[PDB]
Amino acid sequence: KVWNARNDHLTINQWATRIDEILEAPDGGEVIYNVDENDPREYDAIFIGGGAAGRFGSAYLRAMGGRQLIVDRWPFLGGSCPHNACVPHHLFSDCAAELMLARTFSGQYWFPDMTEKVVGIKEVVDLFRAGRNGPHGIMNFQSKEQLNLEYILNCPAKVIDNHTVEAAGKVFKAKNLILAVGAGPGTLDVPGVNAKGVFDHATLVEELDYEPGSTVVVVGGSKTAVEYGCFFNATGRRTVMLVRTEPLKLIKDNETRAYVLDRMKEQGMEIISGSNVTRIEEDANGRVQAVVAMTPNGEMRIETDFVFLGLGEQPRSAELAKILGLDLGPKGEVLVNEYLQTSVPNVYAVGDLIGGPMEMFKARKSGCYAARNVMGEKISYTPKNYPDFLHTHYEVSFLGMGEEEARAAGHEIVTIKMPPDTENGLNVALPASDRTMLYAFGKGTAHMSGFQKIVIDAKTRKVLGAHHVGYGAKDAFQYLNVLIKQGLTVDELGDMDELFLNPTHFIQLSRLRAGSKNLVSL
Amino acid sequence: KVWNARNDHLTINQWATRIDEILEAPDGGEVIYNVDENDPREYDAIFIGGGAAGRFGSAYLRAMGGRQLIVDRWPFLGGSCPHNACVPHHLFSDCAAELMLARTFSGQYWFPDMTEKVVGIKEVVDLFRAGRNGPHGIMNFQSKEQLNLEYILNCPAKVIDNHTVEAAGKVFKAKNLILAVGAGPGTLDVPGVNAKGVFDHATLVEELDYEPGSTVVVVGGSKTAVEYGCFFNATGRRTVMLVRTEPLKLIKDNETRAYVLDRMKEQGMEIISGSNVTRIEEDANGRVQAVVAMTPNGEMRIETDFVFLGLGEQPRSAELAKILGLDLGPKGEVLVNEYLQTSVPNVYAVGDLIGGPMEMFKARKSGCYAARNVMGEKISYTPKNYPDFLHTHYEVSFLGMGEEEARAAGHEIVTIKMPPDTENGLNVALPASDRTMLYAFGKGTAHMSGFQKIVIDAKTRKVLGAHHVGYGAKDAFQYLNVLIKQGLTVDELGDMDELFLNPTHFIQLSRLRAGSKNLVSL
Ligand SMILES: Cc1cc2nc3c(=O)[nH]c(=O)nc-3n(C[C@H](O)[C@H](O)[C@H](O)COP(=O)(O)OP(=O)(O)OC[C@H]3O[C@@H](n4cnc5c(N)ncnc54)[C@H](O)[C@@H]3O)c2cc1C
Ligand SMILES: Cc1cc2nc3c(=O)[nH]c(=O)nc-3n(C[C@H](O)[C@H](O)[C@H](O)COP(=O)(O)OP(=O)(O)OC[C@H]3O[C@@H](n4cnc5c(N)ncnc54)[C@H](O)[C@@H]3O)c2cc1C
Ligand SMILES: NC(=O)c1ccc[n+]([C@@H]2O[C@H](COP(=O)([O-])OP(=O)(O)OC[C@H]3O[C@@H](n4cnc5c(N)ncnc54)[C@H](OP(=O)(O)O)[C@@H]3O)[C@@H](O)[C@H]2O)c1
Ligand SMILES: NC(=O)c1ccc[n+]([C@@H]2O[C@H](COP(=O)([O-])OP(=O)(O)OC[C@H]3O[C@@H](n4cnc5c(N)ncnc54)[C@H](OP(=O)(O)O)[C@@H]3O)[C@@H](O)[C@H]2O)c1
Ligand SMILES: O=S(=O)(O)CCS
Ligand SMILES: O=S(=O)(O)CCS
Repeated sequence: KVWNARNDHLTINQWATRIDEILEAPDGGEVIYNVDENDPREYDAIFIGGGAAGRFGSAYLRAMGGRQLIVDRWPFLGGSCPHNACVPHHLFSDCAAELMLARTFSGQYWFPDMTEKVVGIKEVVDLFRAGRNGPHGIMNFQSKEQLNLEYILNCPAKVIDNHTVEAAGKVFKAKNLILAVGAGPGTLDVPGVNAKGVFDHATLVEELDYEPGSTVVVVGGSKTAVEYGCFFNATGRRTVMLVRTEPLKLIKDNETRAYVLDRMKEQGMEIISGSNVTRIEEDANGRVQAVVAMTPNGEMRIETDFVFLGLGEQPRSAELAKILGLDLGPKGEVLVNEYLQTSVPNVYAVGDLIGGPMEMFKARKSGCYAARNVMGEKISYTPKNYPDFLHTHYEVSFLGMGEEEARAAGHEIVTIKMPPDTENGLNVALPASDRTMLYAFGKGTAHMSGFQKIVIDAKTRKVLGAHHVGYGAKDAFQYLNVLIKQGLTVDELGDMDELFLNPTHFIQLSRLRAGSKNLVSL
Repeated sequence: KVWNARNDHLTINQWATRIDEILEAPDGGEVIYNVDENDPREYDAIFIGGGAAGRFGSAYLRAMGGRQLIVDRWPFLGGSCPHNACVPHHLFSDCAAELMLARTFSGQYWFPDMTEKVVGIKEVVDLFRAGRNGPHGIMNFQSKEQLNLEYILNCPAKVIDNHTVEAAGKVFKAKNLILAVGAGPGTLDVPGVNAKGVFDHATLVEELDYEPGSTVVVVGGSKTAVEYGCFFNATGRRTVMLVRTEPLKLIKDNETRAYVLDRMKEQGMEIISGSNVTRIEEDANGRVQAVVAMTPNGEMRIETDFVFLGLGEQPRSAELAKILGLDLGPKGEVLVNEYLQTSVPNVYAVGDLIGGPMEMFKARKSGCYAARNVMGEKISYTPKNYPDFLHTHYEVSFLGMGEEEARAAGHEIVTIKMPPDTENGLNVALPASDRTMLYAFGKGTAHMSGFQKIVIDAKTRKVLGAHHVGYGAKDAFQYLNVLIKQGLTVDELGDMDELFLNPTHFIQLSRLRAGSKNLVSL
């Protein structure tokens, strides 16, 4: 029933095995009790949820010298990230990128013939299921042994009041509560949505007991929809995306968005805009057999036995909002001020629970800032001007303004991009670097080597936006964004030391134009 | 003989084709003459060589409003980079990484059975030869049409004196000369070094007319040797590296270097330290049949019909020094002051010609600084504290101080790395991100997911060094290094916005420890 793990010190691999056993427990498994029974201090904060926001907030609070407690219904820390969100998404995207390369060079060099080859979606999901306890293990281990945190896992938390939480049969008090229970997968209110064969990111890694047929229907047009859709397409299946409005509106630069969309279509993906599913058809056995949708051109029917819903995420605020009387936003997000404080005294909310942006940097930092405030360090947090990214069969990175956006916003600008604007268009051997060299050199594949661009204010000479499609630039955007927030100019970018051949050619391309007082686009 | 191209406007692809024809022409091909015969201004500088240093120096000088002329014996601009250096090297490294991936997951999912599979080296070299004109075409096009450069290609320059140069049968005067002829491949002074089957980066892409046997011997232990050696090994050939002293001394962090070397040996590479080739054995046909070398454990003979020399490059200074009277350094490098000025009046030297470090940033920047000085802007260039990288089957990036180096420097330090130092060792699902997810999740492949670390001063809290083995961090090191030179602390690093899952986990890991006054390693 209840396991006092406090004085047990499992290694990373032992935790992995223990977590698996607890997950495959018919009765649900024993509660993991990791509380220090010597500490006389009252918890400065109890975190409802031990995902990215809860675990990081706890790590920072503890590091500051305060006391904290995490209560999570899962037998592992880390939350959705390692179980059904970021981690599997990246494994699937890695597969999508490698498969695109394999299909492109099928039967050439060492690449086998991919012609009639269909990779199994379940096959790959099963790979993730078989190894996700690795990350689970690291989380419990690092949190307990390295970050000195206290926690109770595999036990839903019962919030009594703004200072009281019930867990593992016990009752705990705390000066503050930090709500970090995240969000749940959006869905549709159409007939058949509950049919077997309908999945979302969460159920996909829990209930896929068959290998999908040749046609897959994805509903949605943003990150999740595109990331998973490209993976499904990559396995060799006809992938049809049903987008309510238009896809990838997140990509503000028009040329960048068009490149990403064109490359998706070139891989065989079908994207139908202005479409709404009206019915998911069931066969005699209650399994999906087709999807019916209304489009600008009328109703359409797509035969499929596998539907993936990539809609938004809805903050799990209902219960907590009822018990505490928290003020909520129009999408159900818990409202909070710049210090992450809710409408209820001593109650904070962080991560996905407070709405967009739903990213790991937001979850972790909000968690930490809430902790710092709980510890007396009054610090505000209002996420703005952050870099962003998503996967198709490529890595797509972006920060700041798109080109048209900047011109419309009154900025006189010049752009520096690759490939250049010429009659040969994308059919040239640049941009190019790690993981795009085969495309750059292959027969008829040069247009696949990538696309990138920086938008610059002609007068201040400052970089207003950066955009990249290819591989190996995502990490750089984290640091480039800080430099840009500090006031980076084309001259300063040009005076840096590049590491050729570089995923982003921004440094040397800037240098080619920085010598003039009057900037010219490249 | 001389094609006046000034008023012709070939596209990138037409340039690619034209250059191909000139390179294959039995008579040597026409001279490409792109000079503005109506511009009466004197040349501020004539660049001898139009590779990285000469082309960027020219672009910057023209951008500043000056007049320049490039003379290059190759029919294209860009120099060794696109023809036989950086570019092919990256195509080979891309293959090496994909091949290690395919061999690791041999016969799994979409991966073909690699067991008895030997990839053709000539096949890949041939792929490079067939597509290198793409990059050549862009160089000629961009230079002429976007950068407004004047140039004469496919013509060796004949320097008359410090103000006079003959090209295309014409004599040109200039206020200055900027020498940018680069360096030639290093060789060994041993018997048989001229036997067929012995190559260096340059001859490999011009003279490989056979497919190498099952064993390859590489001589050298730094960047070139290791990059090409891993590629050869990845094709499925037994690869022995003969290192005069120690391999990869450039990787100062012992722990980082060890991981890299261990992964190489795991791939089957044999790295022999303190070894010197004494003789290269030829068979009766004049082809290498074996290599004999002295080692710490005596003499050894390796049978092979393919030897690759990855020694250093040797500045092409002889002729120019005899004509102009240039002071040379011990390795034949042209000596220059911090303004890139040689001992000769109005003569500058840049790029590989002035010695190490021989990198593209150094070549391009020295060319631009020399150009600025020629234009009246007194500015010094002294390369120091720059990021660096190299390829094995992984991308290896480093900057600043290694852990041991920081301590010997008198710094009290802590480090944050992945994976953590536990008894499970590297056999854990971290670090992980794009292109390392399969290793992170594969059966028994977790130790291959990478290694990374930042070195921090325990008192000042400043990051003194960063090291990474995996994929996708190289571009990031370009920007991160700038931040580090600015005085980056673990607190500032921790307050950035990460894009999870990130090649470098530095941001969030720093955040996990930044909450404490007294830092503790992770
Ligand atoms: C498919 C997908 C892919 C994504 N990929 C990325 C990506 O690549 N990069 C990125 O930056 N972001 C990505 N995100 C977004 C990111 O996953 C989230 O923003 C982040 O996980 C939110 O963390 P959190 O701590 O707020 O919530 P969560 O991780 O959702 O965790 C909430 C935690 O609280 C627990 N909990 C809930 N209710 C209770 C209760 N009553 N009692 C006890 N415990 C409870 C849960 O079990 C869970 O552990 C992705 C999201 C999805 C859906
Ligand atoms: C195998 C290899 C891999 C490398 N990989 C990288 C890498 O990944 N990243 C990096 O940053 N650096 C890399 N480098 C180093 C980089 O290639 C060089 O530092 C850089 O190319 C030097 O540029 P440069 O302009 O000084 O010389 P070069 O590029 O060598 O060009 C000199 C030019 O002068 C011309 N020339 C010579 N003699 C005459 C003459 N008499 N008349 C007219 N023209 C003449 C040549 O034809 C040529 O175009 C690599 C080097 C090698 C050998
Ligand atoms: N960094 C990453 O890699 C990553 C990956 C996945 C998710 N995330 C984050 O996780 C959150 C949720 O992901 P998300 O992809 O769903 O993003 P989102 O930006 O919330 O987009 C929701 C998508 O679902 C569609 N949608 C919502 N309700 C619908 C309905 N009733 N019918 C039809 N379509 C509907 C929307 O279409 P319209 O816009 O056309 O209405 C839109 O394409 C986001 O904040 C996101 O940024 C990040
Ligand atoms: N960024 C990149 O990817 C990249 C790739 C290739 C080259 N480069 C640059 O190009 C330049 C030359 O490349 P490099 O790889 O040769 O680097 P380098 O650092 O100059 O190393 C020279 C290597 O050649 C060996 N060597 C030299 N003379 C030798 C001799 N007589 N006998 C046996 N071994 C001998 C050295 O051995 P010992 O040191 O053990 O004596 C050493 O391993 C460098 O400045 C380099 O950084 C950069
Ligand atoms: O952000 S956390 O480290 O808690 C989970 C990463 S998978
Ligand atoms: O540095 S140059 O742009 O001249 C050649 C790059 S391959």
